Parts: sequence; structure tokens; C-alpha cells
Amino acid sequence: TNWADWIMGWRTPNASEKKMEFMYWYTRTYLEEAKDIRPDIADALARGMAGLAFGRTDWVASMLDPQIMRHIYTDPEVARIYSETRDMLRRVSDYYISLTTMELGKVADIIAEAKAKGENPEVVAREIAEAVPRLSPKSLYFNLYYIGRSIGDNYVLEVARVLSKM
Repeated sequence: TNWADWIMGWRTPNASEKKMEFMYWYTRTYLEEAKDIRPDIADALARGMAGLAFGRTDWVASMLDPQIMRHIYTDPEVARIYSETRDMLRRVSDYYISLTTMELGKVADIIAEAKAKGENPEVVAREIAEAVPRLSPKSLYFNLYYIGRSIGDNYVLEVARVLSKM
């Protein structure tokens, strides 16, 4: 009925590696077979959701990849995964993530497109500020700082640094 409740259902104390990988595989295969999600996207979302289930921030990083998050705009099933898990995501980020689901998708697409074309991070920061007028550049900094550190993306961190000064 709801992705957060479903993720929470997999929780058991000190979940074994086998149990966690079973959850991941069940989720990935469901997304592929029942929702027709492309395998690379299904992998990332399943791993991210396993991260949310089992308290593994290194796994949550998989769904914070801009190349995955941008599909919020192209696939309603992906948008639904992000919206239904948003509270869990904000909790794991200690509320450094404050973007809405559709702002997150837009920011992801901007970053993905910009990085591929080698855009100056100064310009990308201004694109993001324009795309998300609801939040200040400082707020946007903390959002991208968290995302960039989580996924280990220095380009995202460069964009974040520009936002911090804007």
C-alpha cells in the first residue's frame, strides 16, 4: 500500500547479510517485473530502500545518485517511491534534505545534464537557485552538501559550495 510501511516491514534486529540481500533482490525483481523499471534504476532504488530498511547510509546513497533521482520526472512509479519514502530519507539525513520530491527530481536532472556537458558549477548553482525558489541558497547548500557527501560526488560538492556563498 505504501513504500515506507513496506520497507519498515523488513526490519528485524541485527538483520543478517542473507536477509538484507533477500530484501534487496525481492525489491529489485518486483520493480523490474511488476513495474517495468529499467534494471539499472531498479538496482539503485532497491539498494537505496534496503539502506532505509536496515540503517545502511552507504546503501541509501544509491538512490541519491542524480542519474537515478532525475527519473522522478519521467516515471510516476519512481516519483511515488521517492514521495512515499521522503520522510525516511529526511530522517536519515537529519533533516538536511528539505527539498520536495519534485524539487529533488528537478535538481537531480539539472545536475545530471550539467555534469555531462561540463558546465561550470557557478552556473549550475544559479540554475538550481532558479529552479527551487522556495528554498534559500543556504538551504540548497545543505541539501546538496548532504547529497554530495553521501554519494561522494565532488562536482555536486562544488555546486554546493557556490550556493553556500550566494
